[PDB]
Amino acid sequence: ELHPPSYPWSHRGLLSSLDHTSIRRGFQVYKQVCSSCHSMDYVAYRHLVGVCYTEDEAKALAEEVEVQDGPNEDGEMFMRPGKLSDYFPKPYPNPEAARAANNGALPPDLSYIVRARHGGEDYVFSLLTGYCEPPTGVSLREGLYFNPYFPGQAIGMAPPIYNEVLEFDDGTPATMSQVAKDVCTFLRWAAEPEHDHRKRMGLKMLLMMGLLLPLVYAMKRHKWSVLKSRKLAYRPP
Amino acid sequence: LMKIVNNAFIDLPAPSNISSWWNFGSLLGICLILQILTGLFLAMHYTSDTTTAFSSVTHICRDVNYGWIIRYMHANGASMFFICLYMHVGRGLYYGSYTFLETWNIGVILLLTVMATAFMGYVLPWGQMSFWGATVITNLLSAIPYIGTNLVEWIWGGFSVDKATLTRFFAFHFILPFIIMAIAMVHLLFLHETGSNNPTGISSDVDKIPFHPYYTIKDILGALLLILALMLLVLFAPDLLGDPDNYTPANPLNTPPHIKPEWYFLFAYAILRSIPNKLGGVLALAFSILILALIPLLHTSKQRSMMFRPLSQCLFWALVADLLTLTWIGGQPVEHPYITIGQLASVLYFLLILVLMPTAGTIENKLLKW
Amino acid sequence: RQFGHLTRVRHVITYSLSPFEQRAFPHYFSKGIPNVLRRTRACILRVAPPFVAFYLVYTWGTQEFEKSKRKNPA
Amino acid sequence: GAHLSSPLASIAATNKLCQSFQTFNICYADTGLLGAHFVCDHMSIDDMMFVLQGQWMRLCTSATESEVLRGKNLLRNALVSHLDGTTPVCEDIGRSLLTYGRRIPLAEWESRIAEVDARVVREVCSKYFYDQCPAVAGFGPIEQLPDYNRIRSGMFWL
Amino acid sequence: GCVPIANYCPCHGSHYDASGRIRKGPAPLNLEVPSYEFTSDDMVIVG
Amino acid sequence: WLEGIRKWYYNAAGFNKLGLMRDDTIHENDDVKEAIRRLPENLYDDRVFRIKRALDLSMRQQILPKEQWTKYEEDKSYLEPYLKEVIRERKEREEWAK
Amino acid sequence: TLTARLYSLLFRRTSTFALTIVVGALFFERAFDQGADAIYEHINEGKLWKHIKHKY
Ligand code: HEC
Ligand code: HEM
Ligand code: HEM
Repeated sequence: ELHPPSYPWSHRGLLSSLDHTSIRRGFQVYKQVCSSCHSMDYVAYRHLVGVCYTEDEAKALAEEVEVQDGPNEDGEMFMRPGKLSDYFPKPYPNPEAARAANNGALPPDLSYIVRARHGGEDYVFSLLTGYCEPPTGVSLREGLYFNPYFPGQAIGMAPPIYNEVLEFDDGTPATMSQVAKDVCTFLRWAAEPEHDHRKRMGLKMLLMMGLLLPLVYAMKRHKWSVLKSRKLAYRPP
Repeated sequence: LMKIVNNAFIDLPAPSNISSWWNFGSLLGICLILQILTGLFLAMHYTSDTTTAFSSVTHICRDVNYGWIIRYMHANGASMFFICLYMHVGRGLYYGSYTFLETWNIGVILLLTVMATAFMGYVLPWGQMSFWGATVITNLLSAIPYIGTNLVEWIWGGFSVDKATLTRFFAFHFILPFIIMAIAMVHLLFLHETGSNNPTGISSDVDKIPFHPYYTIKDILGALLLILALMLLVLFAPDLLGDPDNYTPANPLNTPPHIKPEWYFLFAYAILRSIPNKLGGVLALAFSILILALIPLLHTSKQRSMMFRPLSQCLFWALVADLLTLTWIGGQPVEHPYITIGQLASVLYFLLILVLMPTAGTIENKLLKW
Repeated sequence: RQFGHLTRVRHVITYSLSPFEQRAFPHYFSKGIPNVLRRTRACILRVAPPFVAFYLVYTWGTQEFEKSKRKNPA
Repeated sequence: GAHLSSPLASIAATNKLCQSFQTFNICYADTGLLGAHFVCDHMSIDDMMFVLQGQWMRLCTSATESEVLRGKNLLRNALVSHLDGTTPVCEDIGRSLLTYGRRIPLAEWESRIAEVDARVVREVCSKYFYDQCPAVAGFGPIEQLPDYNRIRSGMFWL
Repeated sequence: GCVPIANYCPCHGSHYDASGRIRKGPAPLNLEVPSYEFTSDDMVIVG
Repeated sequence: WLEGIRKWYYNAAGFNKLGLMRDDTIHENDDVKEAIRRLPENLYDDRVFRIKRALDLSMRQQILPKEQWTKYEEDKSYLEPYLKEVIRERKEREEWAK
Repeated sequence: TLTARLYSLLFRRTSTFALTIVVGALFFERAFDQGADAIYEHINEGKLWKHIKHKY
């Protein structure tokens, strides 16, 4: 194994939230890069509302991609422009096609991959940025590559990311690093659409329970005070 | 006039030297009702089909209005549940509840009811540890000769785990808390003829007091700590105990490199994993649990408690090392630095219970001449 | 069972006061803290040393396991 | 027995809970003592108190005018029948002339009472029974005797 | 009771053949051969 | 040497710090309920006040001052005469029935 | 004192007692949410929607 470090974040703090601006560029990445071979099936464009995009804007992406829906009255099926209810475009219809599109290897889903891998983000960010030349005395089949963070240090992961592989909207640098930041910020949101709200109840709880707990502890000590101050004696003849 | 039976929770005699430990004795009533209450609303959107169950969980955590909390108030609630028990039960040893033979046995049947229940609760979402978590444990029942293959295939609904295995648990799992809900009353009934049992172990009949002002709020104070320690985890570290892998979809054609069920088996699972033999450890497993029914024939001291048996405390807190060790040693893999431990720790468990705690009272009686 | 027919008592007096006529937390810091320490000094010696070894066995359990995966000179 | 007027007394005769009880009103300079004394067996204490407090809260809140006229006409025959002779007369005199200052004539005791109605009682009992910090005592098999906290929690209706 | 990998019990590292016979590992036996029959040179009845 | 230990272990139990005795900490079975029931009032009542106060202090986790503590030499064996008397009748009750 | 004058008015009678609570609780609700949210905004300034709710 290899243990990733504890890289800080804009959300590591126990009352820290996600930089939604970072998410906004993060979603660009999945569509331009990862959506060719990663099947995020547990998400739709509508969940991006109130998070990174708006109704009409995100809907513009549903108009962009075609989706297989609707039994025609002829008895056949067709393609339409998607909508906000529609989940993401699945790259490939089944897993086996993905194994066929690769060197026998499968891409996992990326919906809950963060919470389904030790370290979560810090694994992933260091995974992409852990590519290096293989060491001496190592050999690998074609298609496989080297990355220390992956178990076995042997993976059919083509390098997906590199500096100036694409460009973003507002125009921030398309480095291998900043891109790697927004994307891991993006995936944590995948398996946690509640982060913005978890901390909110994360905070309401304390200033109640921190406030009640003395009072109940007093009402306890209030009633018990009869016995916390009770004396006795023994007066037979 | 069903108002006279509810005096046992209002106007009941009970002692006055009572610690904060016995908060835990009633939190289960709060864990159980809460857990049921949570899970019941939770199953409003569960589905008992392989093709949709894992997704049907995702139907909750994403699309339901504040339902995502309910996955964790329930799930990690089940961890806080067990945290009560092994603080509820080791109590009875450190204080001597176990002389109440009619009650102590009831305290076992709950545990096997639950630990076989919870085993059916981790498996529903098809986490890739659900499957193998159900495979390994259930596979062991093939250890028996001439029937092991039958009952296992019989419970698998075939020759291996499948959709048919799932639904058969979901009903067996949605139900037993209600069976516990009534057995809870039974567990309090045999109590009611004798009442509670102080830390000193002395029959405190002279100093039994009311219940509505004093221990009610005291339990509520504990429930607050429970809800606190529960609200903390769900809000701040819900991924802590619930292993990461269980968010993976199920696939029989691939395993993780490391297997472990949920943390709470691990004191027990390690005992089996210690034994290289298959069957030779299985009977030790349930024996490790069912020893509790066998302890009260080993109350050697004509005292009761252990606040007044200092040597017992030297052993008792040593037992906790073994459990908390087997907890950790269980959740770690099979290699030479760890096998050497469980081959001892397993024996230590049976050893501390059946040799040295009896040996104490046989001595402590002699140290004070009776 | 209830109050009334438990046992016998003779020549015993009980004094006690309302809660309202006394502070809830008097002498909490002033008197409690020694009593905490006194409660501590009677229990630590029969509770800690198991956990002391646990911390060590938890230590050596990793180090030996840590070395074993590291290679040998051959 | 059952036919009596005090609801407390009727129940005590009905189920034979107690054997005797009395009330009082002591007067000292800036204070006194209001309360009662009752006498029962160890398997009946809790219920008498529950009924007893059940009467005080009743008068703090719900005091029937006709029931007031009962007691107004009790107290007249009390002080008068108390004053049957000479020695009781000089008990009052030698006592009033250290406490009240003057003596109070009986025509004055009456006029004070005639001002009374249930509006007054609901103010007074609310002032001295309701939610106060009572004083308790007991000498005997008090095994059933509840705690001062429960007793006070039984002091205020609702 | 886990899944060995072909060219091998990963969670214990138990070296097998392509035929599946154990060479090295905690695995006590060579793996389970089920009963079967070949109707022809291109089809199978596994059982 | 032995006798130093009985005094020592007697101090480590702690019940000499709560004004209690050896006999008071006994487990209760039917054999002993008889014996307790057989005890005289002058001594029986003296059992309860020892117990009754130790409870109130176990509530607080408090103890008594060093002077009030119990001494080993005063750890009277007031109960053993009544006790072994009983089991002398128990064993006769059984072996005679055999 | 404020404590005593409070007692005679509200906490004395039970029918009055519950009146204070839901009333104050209602007025308490309006404040507690405003206290938390602003602080949650105060911490994570320049991160939330309402701080980008003007660009679009
Ligand atoms: C060229 C197609 C392709 C692209 C583009 C791609 N992936 Fe991969 N991904 C794969 C394949 C194939 C695997 C299989 C790895 C294996 O079999 O071990 C994989 C594996 C993974 C895993 C599994 C890690 C684990 O612990 O199991 C993650 C996470 C992942 N990719 C994320 C990403 C990220 C992040 C990017 C963009 C930086 C990306 N993918 C772009 C094809 C791709
Ligand atoms: C002692 C009683 C129970 C135990 C030990 C237990 C155990 C568990 C656990 C640990 C989970 C976690 C699954 C996860 O986090 O993903 C779970 C899930 C679940 N529980 Fe139970 N449970 C109990 C009672 C109940 C009850 C009373 C209900 C319904 C009333 C219920 C219905 C469910 C359902 C539908 C799930 C699937 C949710 C999920 O997997 O996330 N369980 N159970
Ligand atoms: C849902 C499960 C359970 C419920 C609802 C429950 C309920 C209770 C309650 C309310 C008490 C009184 C509180 C106290 O004594 O401190 C109690 C005591 C006790 N419990 Fe539990 N309990 C449960 C599980 C168990 C288990 C698993 C055991 C295992 C041994 C057990 C054994 C005992 C014993 C021996 C007592 C006696 C207390 C004494 O001796 O003073 N109970 N139980």
